[PDB]
Amino acid sequence: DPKLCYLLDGILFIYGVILTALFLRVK
Amino acid sequence: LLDPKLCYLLDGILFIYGVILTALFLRVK
Amino acid sequence: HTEKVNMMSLTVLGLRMLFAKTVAVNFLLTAKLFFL
Amino acid sequence: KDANDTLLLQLTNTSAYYTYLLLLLKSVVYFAIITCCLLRRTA
Amino acid sequence: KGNHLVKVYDYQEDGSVLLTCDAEAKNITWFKDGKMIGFLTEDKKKWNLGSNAKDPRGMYQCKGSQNKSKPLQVYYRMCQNCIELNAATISGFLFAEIVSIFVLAVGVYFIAG
Amino acid sequence: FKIPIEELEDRVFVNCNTSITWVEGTVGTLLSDITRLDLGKRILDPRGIYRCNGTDIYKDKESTVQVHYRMCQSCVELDPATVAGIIVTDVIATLLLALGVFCFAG
Amino acid sequence: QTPYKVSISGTTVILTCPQYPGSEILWQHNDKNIGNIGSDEDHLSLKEFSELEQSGYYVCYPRGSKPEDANFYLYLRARVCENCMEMDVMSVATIVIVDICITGGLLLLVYYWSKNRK
Amino acid sequence: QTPYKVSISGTTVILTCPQYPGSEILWQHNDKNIGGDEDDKNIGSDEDHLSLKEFSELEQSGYYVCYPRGSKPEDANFYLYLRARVCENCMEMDVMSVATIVIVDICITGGLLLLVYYWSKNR
Ligand SMILES: CC(C)CCC[C@@H](C)[C@H]1CC[C@H]2[C@@H]3CC=C4C[C@@H](O)CC[C@]4(C)[C@H]3CC[C@]12C
Repeated sequence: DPKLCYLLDGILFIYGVILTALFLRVK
Repeated sequence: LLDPKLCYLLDGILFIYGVILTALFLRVK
Repeated sequence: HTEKVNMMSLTVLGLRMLFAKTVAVNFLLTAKLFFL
Repeated sequence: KDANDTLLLQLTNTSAYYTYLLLLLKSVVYFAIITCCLLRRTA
Repeated sequence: KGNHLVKVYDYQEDGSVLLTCDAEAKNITWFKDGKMIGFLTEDKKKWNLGSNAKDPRGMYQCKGSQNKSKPLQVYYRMCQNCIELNAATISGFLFAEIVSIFVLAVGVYFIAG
Repeated sequence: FKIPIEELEDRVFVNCNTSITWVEGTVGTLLSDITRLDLGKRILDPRGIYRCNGTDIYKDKESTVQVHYRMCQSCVELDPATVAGIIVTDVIATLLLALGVFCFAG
Repeated sequence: QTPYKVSISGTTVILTCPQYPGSEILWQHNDKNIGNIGSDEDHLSLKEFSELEQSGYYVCYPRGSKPEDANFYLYLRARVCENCMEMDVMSVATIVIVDICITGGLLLLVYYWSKNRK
Repeated sequence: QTPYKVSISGTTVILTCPQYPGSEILWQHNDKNIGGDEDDKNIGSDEDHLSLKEFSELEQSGYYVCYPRGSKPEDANFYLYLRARVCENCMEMDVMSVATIVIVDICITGGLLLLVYYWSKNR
């Protein structure tokens, strides 16, 4: 059942993309 | 076979980064 | 019947590891152009 | 029965191998796009 | 043996495929589809092909004191490259494809200005 | 003095007559009979050294049985062309990352 | 020296006799007349193939000859796969080439649309 | 007391009798004389060793013995029973070894980035 291990990689790969960008609006 | 649940190694080892950037964003705002 | 699946599952980890390294440089290089 | 064992595993491993190779090719095309703008603008 | 005198010994513990020539003669000579692939000595009356995962194919023959023997066609199909199209993997393929192109499009939007 | 290892369907067994003098290796599981010893499944690769002594056929003759199994189960083959590609590309990608960091700092 | 042509798709395996044919061409699998299972014309069809009990030697004896006056025997070993396809060099190349073009064209569309609007 | 020494690499198996090293040793396998026959160099006698090229599991696997020549042959009391699967470029791997390489890979990358980061600050 390693499709979940592929599923959550995607959902949290783009969560770092948005978070890192917001670091420079407020700095 | 070795073990199918070794793909969890790559996942959490970059999840450390996601937690850290949540702290630094909350620290400044 | 075989164990040659093990090397294939080991090579998949290498491809996933390289993807993160390529994601970093693309994000990094776009910032320099924007923060000129 | 023992039909599940390793045969079910190798079908998904092949799928991911060619899926993740395609995403790696998409990064090279962006790198060529960005490296031209950087070279021209910075001379 | 009625002039069908080359056999295959399969189902080995390992993946090798071995061929046997059914005769009795010194200086055993082995063909492969109308051409030679090498000489042979005695006491070792088997010719080695390789693992079944490389699925060897072709026509083979064995020589002897008598005339030309009859060929045998070997056809192996061990997948080792199978991909499932069960409407669930193609769903995961399209989802990962559309998301990646959408993300790159946002970046090019900012690059212009 | 051959001591005939009886290999079961998926198991390893040792057959003798006189009581074993344990030396080292896999302890194993004893069955209902003395000197008839189970060494576990073939997949685990049992190893070790076990001793014995004479029988009715042969009297007072020491022996030594060393068991060595190498049925690789988590077995991994190697492709030199594949491992070369991963290392070569990893070296290139590290230099690009270092070049990008230098652009900001310098 | 015409070989047998084998067409496998899913779990149905079809192999072709053409070389001998013209009267009835019989078949013999492990010294038993085959007679689910397909026949007719110069080919044979196996509907729901199973690896372990269906494999071995085949021959195509035309009308009355004992199945020994042939020119060669066929040995096959194939494992089936349901809703399943295999990747060769041609298939891996076409998906790669198409993928590069479709993203490149779309990505360069945004650059000019962004530049035109701005 | 001294156990047999066995080394496998690729399709090679090497054994050396540990019983008594003060004299040359002749080897018999399953009640058959081998080694020193000066033919079929796949197996070859060595001063204190024996090499088996192209190891085959089905044959070539049983009770191996060692004994010094001059002593009467089967007085030796050291019999080794081994059964091995040998394949080319095969290896044994586990969960710990793969994780060690993963962590080492980030260490060399992470160190290099921080080095150039601080080194470029000299100006
Ligand atoms: C390869 C992928 C990650 C590239 C495209 C992803 C998009 C969503 C990301 C990746 C790079 C990101 C940029 C990186 C840094 C900055 C600094 C900020 O002050 C301006 C916006 C900008 C320029 C970000 C906007 C969002 C951005 C363009």
